[PDB]
Amino acid sequence: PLESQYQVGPLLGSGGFGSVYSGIRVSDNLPVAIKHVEKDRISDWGELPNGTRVPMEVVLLKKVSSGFSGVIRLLDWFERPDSFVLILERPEPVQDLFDFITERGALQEELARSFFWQVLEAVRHCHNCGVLHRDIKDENILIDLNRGELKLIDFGSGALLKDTVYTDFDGTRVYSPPEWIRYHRYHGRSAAVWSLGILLYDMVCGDIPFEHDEEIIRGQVFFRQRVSSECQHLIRWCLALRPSDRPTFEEIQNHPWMQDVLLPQETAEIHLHS
Ligand SMILES: C[C@@H]1C[C@H](N)C[C@H](c2ccncc2NC(=O)c2ccc(F)c(-c3c(F)cccc3F)n2)C1
Repeated sequence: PLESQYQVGPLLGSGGFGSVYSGIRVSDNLPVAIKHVEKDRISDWGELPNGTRVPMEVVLLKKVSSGFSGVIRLLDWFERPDSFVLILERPEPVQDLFDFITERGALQEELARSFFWQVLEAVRHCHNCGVLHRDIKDENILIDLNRGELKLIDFGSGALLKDTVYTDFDGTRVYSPPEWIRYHRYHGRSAAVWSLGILLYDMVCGDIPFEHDEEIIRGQVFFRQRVSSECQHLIRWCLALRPSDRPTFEEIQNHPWMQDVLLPQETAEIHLHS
Protein backbone atom coordinates (compact mmCIF):
# COMPACT_ATOMS: atom_id res chain seq x y z
CA PRO A 1 0.00 0.00 0.00
CA LEU A 2 0.88 3.69 -0.56
CA GLU A 3 -0.65 5.63 2.40
CA SER A 4 0.85 3.06 4.88
CA GLN A 5 4.41 3.73 3.51
CA TYR A 6 4.01 7.57 3.41
CA GLN A 7 2.79 10.11 5.97
CA VAL A 8 1.02 12.89 4.00
CA GLY A 9 1.81 16.47 4.95
CA PRO A 10 0.36 19.72 3.61
CA LEU A 11 -0.60 20.51 0.00
CA LEU A 12 2.37 22.39 -1.60
CA GLY A 13 0.48 23.43 -4.73
CA SER A 14 -1.80 22.34 -7.56
CA GLY A 15 -2.44 23.31 -11.19
CA GLY A 16 -2.44 21.84 -14.70
CA PHE A 17 0.20 19.35 -13.48
CA GLY A 18 -2.09 17.86 -10.76
CA SER A 19 -1.67 18.11 -6.95
CA VAL A 20 1.63 18.02 -5.07
CA TYR A 21 1.92 17.31 -1.30
CA SER A 22 4.79 17.37 1.17
CA GLY A 23 5.40 13.94 2.63
CA ILE A 24 7.60 11.67 4.76
CA ARG A 25 8.53 8.01 4.07
CA VAL A 26 7.32 6.22 7.30
CA SER A 27 10.28 3.72 7.51
CA ASP A 28 13.32 6.12 7.49
CA ASN A 29 11.55 9.58 7.82
CA LEU A 30 13.00 10.59 4.37
CA PRO A 31 11.44 13.85 3.04
CA VAL A 32 9.33 13.23 -0.10
CA ALA A 33 7.03 15.07 -2.54
CA ILE A 34 3.79 13.28 -3.42
CA LYS A 35 2.35 14.10 -6.85
CA HIS A 36 -1.22 13.05 -7.79
CA VAL A 37 -2.39 13.19 -11.40
CA GLU A 38 -5.88 12.16 -12.66
CA LYS A 39 -5.95 9.64 -15.57
CA ASP A 40 -8.39 11.89 -17.55
CA ARG A 41 -5.84 14.79 -17.39
CA ILE A 42 -3.08 12.64 -19.03
CA SER A 43 -2.93 12.89 -22.88
CA ASP A 44 0.64 11.45 -23.40
CA TRP A 45 1.06 7.85 -22.25
CA GLY A 46 4.16 5.65 -22.30
CA GLU A 47 5.14 2.00 -22.07
CA LEU A 48 7.23 0.55 -19.22
CA PRO A 49 10.04 -1.91 -20.31
CA ASN A 50 7.71 -4.86 -19.43
CA GLY A 51 4.74 -3.30 -21.34
CA THR A 52 2.71 -1.46 -18.64
CA ARG A 53 0.52 1.60 -19.56
CA VAL A 54 1.85 4.54 -17.51
CA PRO A 55 1.99 8.42 -17.86
CA MET A 56 4.97 9.60 -20.06
CA GLU A 57 6.28 11.37 -16.95
CA VAL A 58 7.00 7.98 -15.25
CA VAL A 59 8.82 6.68 -18.43
CA LEU A 60 10.95 9.87 -18.64
CA LEU A 61 11.85 10.05 -14.92
CA LYS A 62 12.91 6.36 -15.02
CA LYS A 63 15.15 7.07 -18.08
CA VAL A 64 16.97 9.96 -16.26
CA SER A 65 17.39 8.13 -12.86
CA SER A 66 21.10 7.99 -11.77
CA GLY A 67 23.59 9.31 -9.14
CA PHE A 68 23.50 12.76 -10.86
CA SER A 69 21.53 15.20 -8.69
CA GLY A 70 20.53 17.75 -11.41
CA VAL A 71 17.22 15.94 -12.05
CA ILE A 72 14.59 15.21 -9.33
CA ARG A 73 14.63 11.46 -8.56
CA LEU A 74 11.46 9.33 -8.89
CA LEU A 75 11.54 7.11 -5.76
CA ASP A 76 8.30 5.16 -6.39
CA TRP A 77 4.99 5.31 -8.24
CA PHE A 78 1.48 3.83 -7.78
CA GLU A 79 -1.59 3.28 -9.94
CA ARG A 80 -5.04 4.03 -8.46
CA PRO A 81 -8.46 3.52 -10.22
CA ASP A 82 -8.68 7.10 -11.62
CA SER A 83 -5.17 8.44 -10.89
CA PHE A 84 -1.39 7.94 -10.68
CA VAL A 85 0.69 8.82 -7.66
CA LEU A 86 4.42 9.69 -7.93
CA ILE A 87 6.86 9.78 -5.02
CA LEU A 88 9.71 12.19 -5.58
CA GLU A 89 12.82 13.12 -3.62
CA ARG A 90 12.38 16.32 -1.57
CA PRO A 91 15.41 18.48 -0.57
CA GLU A 92 14.95 20.37 2.72
CA PRO A 93 15.13 23.43 2.79
CA VAL A 94 14.04 23.99 -0.83
CA GLN A 95 12.65 26.86 -2.94
CA ASP A 96 11.62 26.93 -6.62
CA LEU A 97 13.48 29.43 -8.84
CA PHE A 98 10.29 31.45 -9.56
CA ASP A 99 9.86 32.19 -5.76
CA PHE A 100 13.58 32.88 -5.39
CA ILE A 101 13.48 35.46 -8.24
CA THR A 102 10.19 37.00 -6.95
CA GLU A 103 11.90 37.46 -3.47
CA ARG A 104 15.37 38.65 -4.66
CA GLY A 105 14.52 40.45 -7.92
CA ALA A 106 17.06 40.25 -10.82
CA LEU A 107 20.04 38.01 -9.95
CA GLN A 108 23.69 39.10 -9.80
CA GLU A 109 25.43 37.75 -12.94
CA GLU A 110 27.79 35.51 -10.85
CA LEU A 111 24.68 33.81 -9.33
CA ALA A 112 22.82 33.60 -12.69
CA ARG A 113 25.96 31.96 -14.22
CA SER A 114 26.11 29.25 -11.50
CA PHE A 115 22.36 28.57 -11.75
CA PHE A 116 22.30 28.56 -15.62
CA TRP A 117 25.38 26.29 -15.82
CA GLN A 118 23.68 23.72 -13.50
CA VAL A 119 20.47 23.77 -15.53
CA LEU A 120 22.52 23.27 -18.74
CA GLU A 121 24.26 20.25 -17.08
CA ALA A 122 20.79 18.87 -16.10
CA VAL A 123 19.26 19.42 -19.60
CA ARG A 124 22.35 17.81 -21.26
CA HIS A 125 21.82 14.76 -18.94
CA CYS A 126 18.15 14.52 -20.02
CA HIS A 127 19.09 14.79 -23.72
CA ASN A 128 21.90 12.22 -23.30
CA CYS A 129 19.26 9.86 -21.75
CA GLY A 130 16.84 10.40 -24.71
CA VAL A 131 14.51 12.70 -22.70
CA LEU A 132 13.15 16.10 -23.83
CA HIS A 133 11.69 18.17 -20.92
CA ARG A 134 9.58 20.69 -23.01
CA ASP A 135 8.78 22.90 -19.98
CA ILE A 136 12.10 24.39 -18.83
CA LYS A 137 11.23 27.52 -16.76
CA ASP A 138 11.84 29.07 -13.31
CA GLU A 139 8.72 27.29 -11.82
CA ASN A 140 10.25 23.88 -12.84
CA ILE A 141 13.66 24.46 -11.28
CA LEU A 142 14.23 23.74 -7.56
CA ILE A 143 17.02 25.10 -5.43
CA ASP A 144 18.52 22.85 -2.71
CA LEU A 145 19.30 25.95 -0.58
CA ASN A 146 21.90 24.20 1.69
CA ARG A 147 23.98 22.72 -1.15
CA GLY A 148 23.44 25.44 -3.81
CA GLU A 149 22.31 22.61 -6.16
CA LEU A 150 19.53 23.05 -8.73
CA LYS A 151 17.09 20.29 -9.75
CA LEU A 152 14.82 19.99 -12.79
CA ILE A 153 11.21 18.99 -11.99
CA ASP A 154 7.91 18.30 -13.83
CA PHE A 155 8.41 15.97 -16.78
CA GLY A 156 4.61 15.90 -17.33
CA SER A 157 4.84 17.81 -20.68
CA GLY A 158 8.00 15.95 -21.81
CA ALA A 159 8.56 13.42 -24.60
CA LEU A 160 11.15 10.98 -25.84
CA LEU A 161 13.85 12.96 -27.64
CA LYS A 162 13.70 12.45 -31.47
CA ASP A 163 15.43 14.08 -34.53
CA THR A 164 12.15 14.60 -36.45
CA VAL A 165 9.60 17.46 -36.03
CA TYR A 166 7.26 17.82 -32.99
CA THR A 167 3.72 19.01 -33.84
CA ASP A 168 2.33 18.68 -30.30
CA PHE A 169 3.10 20.99 -27.34
CA ASP A 170 1.62 21.36 -23.82
CA GLY A 171 4.47 23.30 -22.13
CA THR A 172 4.46 27.05 -21.24
CA ARG A 173 3.52 29.35 -24.19
CA VAL A 174 5.72 32.38 -23.13
CA TYR A 175 8.81 29.99 -23.14
CA SER A 176 7.77 28.38 -26.50
CA PRO A 177 9.66 29.29 -29.68
CA PRO A 178 8.45 31.41 -32.64
CA GLU A 179 8.36 28.29 -34.93
CA TRP A 180 5.77 26.77 -32.49
CA ILE A 181 3.67 29.99 -32.36
CA ARG A 182 3.81 30.45 -36.19
CA TYR A 183 3.74 26.87 -37.58
CA HIS A 184 2.92 24.47 -34.72
CA ARG A 185 6.31 22.82 -35.54
CA TYR A 186 9.65 22.64 -33.70
CA HIS A 187 12.70 20.43 -33.23
CA GLY A 188 13.68 19.27 -29.71
CA ARG A 189 17.16 20.73 -29.10
CA SER A 190 16.60 24.15 -30.75
CA ALA A 191 13.24 24.61 -28.93
CA ALA A 192 15.00 23.70 -25.60
CA VAL A 193 17.77 26.31 -26.35
CA TRP A 194 15.07 28.99 -26.99
CA SER A 195 13.46 28.24 -23.55
CA LEU A 196 16.97 28.48 -22.03
CA GLY A 197 17.36 32.00 -23.51
CA ILE A 198 13.98 32.95 -21.93
CA LEU A 199 15.16 31.49 -18.58
CA LEU A 200 18.56 33.28 -18.68
CA TYR A 201 16.87 36.63 -19.47
CA ASP A 202 14.44 35.86 -16.55
CA MET A 203 17.36 35.35 -14.14
CA VAL A 204 19.28 38.54 -15.01
CA CYS A 205 16.22 40.83 -15.56
CA GLY A 206 13.80 39.42 -12.92
CA ASP A 207 11.03 38.85 -15.52
CA ILE A 208 10.43 37.14 -18.88
CA PRO A 209 11.24 39.16 -22.09
CA PHE A 210 8.01 38.35 -24.01
CA GLU A 211 4.36 38.22 -22.96
CA HIS A 212 2.48 38.22 -26.29
CA ASP A 213 2.63 36.00 -29.42
CA GLU A 214 3.60 39.07 -31.54
CA GLU A 215 6.63 39.79 -29.29
CA ILE A 216 7.85 36.11 -29.45
CA ILE A 217 7.55 36.18 -33.31
CA ARG A 218 9.36 39.54 -33.57
CA GLY A 219 12.07 38.25 -31.13
CA GLN A 220 13.39 41.75 -30.40
CA VAL A 221 15.05 41.61 -26.96
CA PHE A 222 14.84 44.78 -24.75
CA PHE A 223 16.96 44.78 -21.57
CA ARG A 224 15.03 46.31 -18.63
CA GLN A 225 18.02 45.95 -16.22
CA ARG A 226 21.78 46.54 -16.55
CA VAL A 227 23.16 43.34 -18.15
CA SER A 228 26.76 42.81 -19.42
CA SER A 229 27.40 42.82 -23.19
CA GLU A 230 28.58 39.15 -23.06
CA CYS A 231 25.42 38.03 -21.19
CA GLN A 232 23.18 40.04 -23.61
CA HIS A 233 24.99 38.32 -26.56
CA LEU A 234 24.39 34.79 -25.18
CA ILE A 235 20.71 35.59 -24.51
CA ARG A 236 20.18 37.03 -28.03
CA TRP A 237 21.97 33.95 -29.52
CA CYS A 238 19.70 31.45 -27.63
CA LEU A 239 16.76 33.63 -28.85
CA ALA A 240 17.77 33.61 -32.55
CA LEU A 241 14.61 33.60 -34.75
CA ARG A 242 15.95 30.85 -37.03
CA PRO A 243 16.25 27.57 -35.03
CA SER A 244 19.50 26.59 -36.84
CA ASP A 245 21.06 29.94 -35.74
CA ARG A 246 20.72 28.96 -32.01
CA PRO A 247 23.85 27.70 -30.19
CA THR A 248 24.25 23.99 -29.34
CA PHE A 249 24.72 23.08 -25.62
CA GLU A 250 28.47 22.92 -26.28
CA GLU A 251 28.52 26.47 -27.76
CA ILE A 252 26.52 27.81 -24.75
CA GLN A 253 28.90 26.24 -22.20
CA ASN A 254 32.00 27.47 -24.20
CA HIS A 255 30.53 31.03 -24.41
CA PRO A 256 32.83 33.65 -22.70
CA TRP A 257 29.98 34.65 -20.29
CA MET A 258 29.89 31.00 -18.98
CA GLN A 259 33.57 30.73 -17.96
CA ASP A 260 34.85 30.43 -14.31
CA VAL A 261 31.52 29.15 -12.87
CA LEU A 262 31.25 28.95 -9.05
CA LEU A 263 30.93 25.45 -7.54
CA PRO A 264 27.43 24.74 -6.04
CA GLN A 265 28.75 24.88 -2.40
CA GLU A 266 30.60 28.21 -3.10
CA THR A 267 27.29 29.51 -4.63
CA ALA A 268 25.43 28.55 -1.43
CA GLU A 269 28.22 30.13 0.75
CA ILE A 270 28.26 33.52 -1.11
CA HIS A 271 24.62 33.86 -2.25
CA LEU A 272 22.32 31.55 -0.29
CA HIS A 273 23.61 30.97 3.30
CA SER A 274 24.29 34.75 3.74
C1 LIG B 1 4.24 23.08 -5.39
C2 LIG B 1 5.29 22.96 -6.48
C3 LIG B 1 5.55 24.30 -7.16
C4 LIG B 1 6.58 24.21 -8.30
N1 LIG B 1 6.75 25.51 -8.95
C5 LIG B 1 6.08 23.17 -9.30
C6 LIG B 1 5.95 21.81 -8.61
C7 LIG B 1 5.68 20.65 -9.56
C8 LIG B 1 4.95 20.82 -10.72
C9 LIG B 1 4.67 19.73 -11.53
N2 LIG B 1 5.06 18.49 -11.25
C10 LIG B 1 5.78 18.32 -10.14
C11 LIG B 1 6.12 19.35 -9.26
N3 LIG B 1 6.85 19.10 -8.07
C12 LIG B 1 7.81 18.17 -7.84
O1 LIG B 1 8.10 17.25 -8.61
C13 LIG B 1 8.57 18.38 -6.57
C14 LIG B 1 9.57 17.49 -6.19
C15 LIG B 1 10.37 17.81 -5.11
C16 LIG B 1 10.14 18.99 -4.44
F1 LIG B 1 10.93 19.33 -3.40
C17 LIG B 1 9.10 19.83 -4.85
C18 LIG B 1 8.79 21.12 -4.17
C19 LIG B 1 8.66 22.32 -4.86
F2 LIG B 1 8.72 22.27 -6.21
C20 LIG B 1 8.45 23.54 -4.25
C21 LIG B 1 8.35 23.57 -2.87
C22 LIG B 1 8.45 22.41 -2.13
C23 LIG B 1 8.67 21.23 -2.79
F3 LIG B 1 8.76 20.09 -2.06
N4 LIG B 1 8.32 19.52 -5.90
C24 LIG B 1 4.88 21.91 -7.52
